[PDB]
Amino acid sequence: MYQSKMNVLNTEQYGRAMWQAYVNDGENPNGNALGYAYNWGYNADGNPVLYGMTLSKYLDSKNTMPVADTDWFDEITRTGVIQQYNLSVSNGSEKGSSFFSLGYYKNLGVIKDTDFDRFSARMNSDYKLIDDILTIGQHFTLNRTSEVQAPGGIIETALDIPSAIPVYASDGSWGGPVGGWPDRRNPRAVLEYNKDNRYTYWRMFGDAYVNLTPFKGFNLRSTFGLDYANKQARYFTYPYQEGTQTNNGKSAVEAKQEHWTKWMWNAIATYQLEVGKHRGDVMIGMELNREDDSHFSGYKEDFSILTPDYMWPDAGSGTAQAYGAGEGYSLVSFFGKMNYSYADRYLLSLTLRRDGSSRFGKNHRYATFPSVSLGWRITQENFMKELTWLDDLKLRASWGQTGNQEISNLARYTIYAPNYGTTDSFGGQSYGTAYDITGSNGGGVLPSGFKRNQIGNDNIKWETTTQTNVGIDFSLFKQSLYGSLEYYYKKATDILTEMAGVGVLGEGGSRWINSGAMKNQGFEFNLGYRNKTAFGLTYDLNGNISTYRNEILELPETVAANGKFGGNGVKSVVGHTYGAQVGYIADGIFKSQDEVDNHATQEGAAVGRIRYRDIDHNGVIDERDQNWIYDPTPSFSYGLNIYLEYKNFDLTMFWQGVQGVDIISDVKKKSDFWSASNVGFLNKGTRLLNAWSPTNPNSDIPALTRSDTNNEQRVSTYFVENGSFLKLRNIQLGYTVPAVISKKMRMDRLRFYCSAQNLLTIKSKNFTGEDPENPNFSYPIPVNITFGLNIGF
Amino acid sequence: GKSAVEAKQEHWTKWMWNAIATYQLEVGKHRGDVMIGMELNREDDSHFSGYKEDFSILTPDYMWPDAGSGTAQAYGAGEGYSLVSFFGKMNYSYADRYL
Amino acid sequence: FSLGYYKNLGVIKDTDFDRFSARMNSDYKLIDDILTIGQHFTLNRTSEVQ
Amino acid sequence: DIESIQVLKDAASASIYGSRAANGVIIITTKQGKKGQIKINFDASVSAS
Amino acid sequence: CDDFLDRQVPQGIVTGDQIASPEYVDNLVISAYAIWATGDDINSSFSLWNYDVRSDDCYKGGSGTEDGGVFNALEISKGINTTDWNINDIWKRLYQCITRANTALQSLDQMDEKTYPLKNQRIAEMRFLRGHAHFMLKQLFKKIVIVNDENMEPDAYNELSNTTYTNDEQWQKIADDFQFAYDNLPEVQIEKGRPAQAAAAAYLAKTYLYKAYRQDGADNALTGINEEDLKQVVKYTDPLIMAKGGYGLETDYSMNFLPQYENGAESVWAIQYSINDGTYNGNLNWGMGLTTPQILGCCDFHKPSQNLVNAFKTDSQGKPLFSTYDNENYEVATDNVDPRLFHTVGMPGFPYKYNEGYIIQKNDDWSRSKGLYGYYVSLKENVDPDCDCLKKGSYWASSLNHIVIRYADVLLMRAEALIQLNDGRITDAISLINEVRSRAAGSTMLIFNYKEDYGVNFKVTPYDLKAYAQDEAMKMLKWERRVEFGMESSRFFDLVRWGEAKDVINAYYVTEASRCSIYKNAGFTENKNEYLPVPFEQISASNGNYTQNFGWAAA
Repeated sequence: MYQSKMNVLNTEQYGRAMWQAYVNDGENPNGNALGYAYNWGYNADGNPVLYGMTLSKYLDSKNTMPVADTDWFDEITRTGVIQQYNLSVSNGSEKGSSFFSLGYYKNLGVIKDTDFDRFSARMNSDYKLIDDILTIGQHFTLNRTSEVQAPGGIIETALDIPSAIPVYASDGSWGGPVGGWPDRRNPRAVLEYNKDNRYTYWRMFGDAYVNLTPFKGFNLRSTFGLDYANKQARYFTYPYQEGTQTNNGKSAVEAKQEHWTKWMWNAIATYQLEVGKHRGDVMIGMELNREDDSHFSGYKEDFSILTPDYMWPDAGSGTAQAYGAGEGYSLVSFFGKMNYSYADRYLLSLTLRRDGSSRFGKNHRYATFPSVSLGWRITQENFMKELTWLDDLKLRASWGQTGNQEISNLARYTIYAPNYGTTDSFGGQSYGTAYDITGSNGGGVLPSGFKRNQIGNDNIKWETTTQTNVGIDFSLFKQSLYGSLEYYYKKATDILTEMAGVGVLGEGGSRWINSGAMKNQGFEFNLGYRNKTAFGLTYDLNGNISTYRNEILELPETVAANGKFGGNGVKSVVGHTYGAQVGYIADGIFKSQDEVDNHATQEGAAVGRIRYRDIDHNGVIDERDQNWIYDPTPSFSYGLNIYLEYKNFDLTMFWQGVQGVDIISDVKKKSDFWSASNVGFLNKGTRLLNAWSPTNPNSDIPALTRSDTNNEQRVSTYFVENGSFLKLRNIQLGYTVPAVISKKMRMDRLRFYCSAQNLLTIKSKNFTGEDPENPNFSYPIPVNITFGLNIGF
Repeated sequence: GKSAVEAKQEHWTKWMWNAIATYQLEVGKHRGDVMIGMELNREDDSHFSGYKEDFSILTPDYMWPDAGSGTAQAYGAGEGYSLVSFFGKMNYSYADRYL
Repeated sequence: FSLGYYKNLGVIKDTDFDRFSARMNSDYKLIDDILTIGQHFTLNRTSEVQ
Repeated sequence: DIESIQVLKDAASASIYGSRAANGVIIITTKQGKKGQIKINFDASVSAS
Repeated sequence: CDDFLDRQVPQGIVTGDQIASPEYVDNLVISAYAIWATGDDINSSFSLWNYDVRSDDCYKGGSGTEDGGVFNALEISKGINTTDWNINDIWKRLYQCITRANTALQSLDQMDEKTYPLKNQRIAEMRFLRGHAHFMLKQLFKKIVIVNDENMEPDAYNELSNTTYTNDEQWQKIADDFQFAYDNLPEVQIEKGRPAQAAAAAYLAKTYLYKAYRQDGADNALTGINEEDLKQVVKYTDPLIMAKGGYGLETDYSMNFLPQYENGAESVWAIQYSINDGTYNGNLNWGMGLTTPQILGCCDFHKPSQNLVNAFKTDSQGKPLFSTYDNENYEVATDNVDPRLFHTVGMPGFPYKYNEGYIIQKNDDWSRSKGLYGYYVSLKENVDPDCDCLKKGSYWASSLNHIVIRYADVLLMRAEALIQLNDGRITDAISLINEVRSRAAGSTMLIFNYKEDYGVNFKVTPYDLKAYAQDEAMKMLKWERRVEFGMESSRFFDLVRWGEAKDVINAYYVTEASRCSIYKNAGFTENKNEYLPVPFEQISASNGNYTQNFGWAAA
């Protein structure tokens, strides 16, 4: 079930807000070229007051679109249904083991015409031959998933389309805007037109291995992994026509195919030895990886019958396009690892890799990454054994590095592409190389060429992330109080950055550079208490908490000005958190002509408008008056699992909180203003019914205006809110039938249970939307309520 | 001076289901085996394709259908089949002589 | 549990064939032979230049 | 992975398997695990045409 | 370890070292043309119409003042921020066109002429394109960066400045580009999209005409008019040079804006939009995709002003009502009128693009503004709704060529420089105005029966050839440029050349408030609003190497 649903004006409410917006600006509210007419006048003090309100019956003069009070979110949501079934079976003999499972999932999301499902089989087995010294094994899973996904932007469209627009037009077609009504598409119709854009996805995952133990402590092993998926889909383009929202009469189909084929191969050599007090592992080995991808698709326009049965490429009578390309990479890897344990109380560990990637030139192919960790089982040292209340306590510290090469397969190269221009754009800017050099106006193939996509860099190398870590494990009161702490410092250097080009460089001037650095340090804490009680109740709490800070250390000059990782391209994010943002400081509202004239010069400032702070004190409110106003890093997050067992019943709660987080709300643009949007007459949030006026002087909401004279759309503290939350992620209640009862139906375990996920949300009073975890337009987070069972033989 | 690349793809799919139920008896010097059961089938074939023309560099890795300039086409079809049946069998020996 | 590989290079130049394979078979009989589940699975990959 | 290859050349013995057994059916079966054995083979060949 | 990480390589592209091969040199040339068709969008057409809404010719149109709010800010001269997305956008796009020119020039420079005999005509073509963009950037921003080192490395672009050069020698660096093109282009281009030598002369002249009204001070006011520059406009509009290329005025005005008459004698150089041409929906003029009237559902931008309407009014002898034209609306029954009004402005009661089956009305069906932006439609760039040339992609767009230099421009530009050089050749500038004015008076094919069907009184006459004063002569050329180039997005550009923007537009703001409510709070600030601010992000990335225009605060 859809839960946190956004409150959005209704047809009557829409007309009240509009009258306010008009009269605030001092224009005749009867001049709205929609269907509203207003009986209004002035109060004793001279401020405008609304008396009555009449709406016409149709939105057009020719009466093809009736007037509604449509709740568009209720109209695009539904009660979802989930199903889940899984069977698994296992066998274990002296000479081997064997496992087999079958599974199914099916989930009809709360947004209509979106769903997902999965079929799964897995078989694993292993065999011990000779003297259990030759061993063969296999793990393999096979899966078929299929999905129809929510279109891009339906939540914003549902927020945007006014109640007055009906779901169905008089003729029974889909409803749409006409007359003066805004440029917004019918969101029910979008979802329905997209219901057959289903992909089918087959993934096969598994490995096979051989293991040899030629004598005591010596092992050899070789594993070949296979990871292969393929995805097919027809995407259909049906013709639409919702009022003035038209598509001409375009019909098309695109049959798309993709393949991802990855495989892995390694060989491993390990020695073990136990010398009275010394313990020790050594392991050296080698690994190969390779991915090869391909994708292609055929596109055809114009169909006589508009159903997925007809809409195959062979049956189109219009223009065709063909798409596709491949790519891939490979990795080689040489590694060793060394473990040592003295007297089971001092532990040392050593890792060393040399790692090559096809994504670099040979002059930089490999890089070498060592690692070191130490252990100190304090309690086994004899002077700690005067402490009956502390079972084990172990201090550990580690330093080590890891390469990163997760970059474009083409990162090294200067890329020219033919890009004739066969591909959907938006508003032009296809950047194609075809051109009617002849002046014929077309009708036939044009001459074309090549355009630069990327400048190469001969000396890209491995990026290095380096971590230092320290923590301590503990166990008190004979294993009932347990947990661990963690402190780490984590720095990425020579960071591999897709770096934009300087403006004058022009088309495709970007290049991947090792240029940039970024830290993450923080604390991590686990703590669990568990004990029985002397009336029948077992209780087991185990919670956790953590916090971190992130700081960008250096950055290419053109990425600092870019804003790609931070301050909106007005200030450089070097020295701030990844994703921090700069903006104007909103300092309330001008409430009196007095307060505009005494403020800095502010273009568009009047009574009822946002007062922006004069940060440089220059007596002018201009682009220079912005500062660091947004950081996405919580002060801390935390989780907690309560578990109870009483009298064959069991109860679980899992709580999760994030505390101290800034969110940026873009719904607030739609909820607090009549004109903080590109387009006039959109549906608005229900909060602006409380907008400041002479009438209503106790408010934070700017006075309703029809033009963003004050540019209150500018990034500002007005949109940052406290996105802190605590959520009951899950609660589950269970009964398990006593053994003596189920064991006679030959059942080691029979249990039924009942649960609800995401049932409850605690948030800040200063947050003004619904889900602080999903404050804008992403697929809503539903409340699930579940029943289920467990049977085992 | 003609360059082109066609990128075919075909798919097949079958699945059956059957539920036999056999019986076996041995009395005197006679044995018999009677069995009955149904059966199902479904075939769902497919294919489609693509086409491009007039490429610039001539290697098997540059000649993907996005690096072209010329005209393009597309193909495709789809087939089907179904079946449902019922069967039966019997056996007899009566002396270990007359089958 | 089987495996396999078979690579053939034809007598006429620049034609070949190669096949990878796998196979898993099993069955499990549970309660005095009144319940028996089993399976048979195969997975190939051929790659022929014609 | 071949255990036995029956070839049902007849029609009164291949009539059970379907209408689509007019041209005769070739019944193939695959291997299985024997009782109390753990055997493992390894074949190879390198040829020339 | 090594062969493994080299096997997979880029698919479906040309790499930077390959791109310079001769086999690709002509691909780069074409691609540098292509971006003039494929590089603008509905808010950035290389027509620059979205920005001539500042002019007294037209209003931005649309749903309302928020429908492209940054262009309303531009239209009323208030609440322009240097951070505005359009200003950054147009700056960025125009320099993108420059890229394709320079990339082609970079590889053309290395070509051997003995084995590629068109080497210098191709090179000329590209430098023409490069001048085209630098010219328009210069019009938009005054203080621009000169990007004309096709061998410049990517990194060296960071140390460029919009003040390497003084204002004049910024204009000259543009003139140099079009001059080389004149020296090297062929007289006739059998492939009509390629500029001919006369086009290079035309643009060369236009560059010196804009260069001659000098602003060599710190602000934007006129610091005197240079006649070394003017005598060039004369040299490069010489009729003898234009006749070597076969250019001239179409025998009826409407031909410049009609699909059947593309690439006529007046089209000196045009952007060759096309249809049925292999692209997704066509190489249509998407940049005018907003300006189709409501008859096609959307979007009613670029609507002409009543000011421009009333400007086609004429006195009893067929001359402009210089002083009185805006004091009463154009009334069809009783006013004499210029035939060019019915080729520029589709008006209620009259046919849309010469089609009696589409009569415009003050309706839901034609205008989108409930009257805010009026009820007039821009005729020049729209086309007959029945035309083969008209398709809907994401917007409605045609294949009608956009003409950058009409040969009327050349005659009127020649007229200008002659009038500015008071040197006895004024009766020759009047000779040129009469060329355009008389052609226009007879451009009544396709509207020949408007007297009987609607009542219009066409009445336009040439000026008597007398010994005119320089000041009266300027007024007469100015008026001819008003009626000749209406809605073609160089009216506001003309005013800043003349240093008359504040006086004429601030005045327009008070006269036109009566008819378009938006101008209520409009106010043009001289020595500020004559050019868009250089974009804030651009300056801010420059590390103080860029300098903002006069009148704008230290941000």
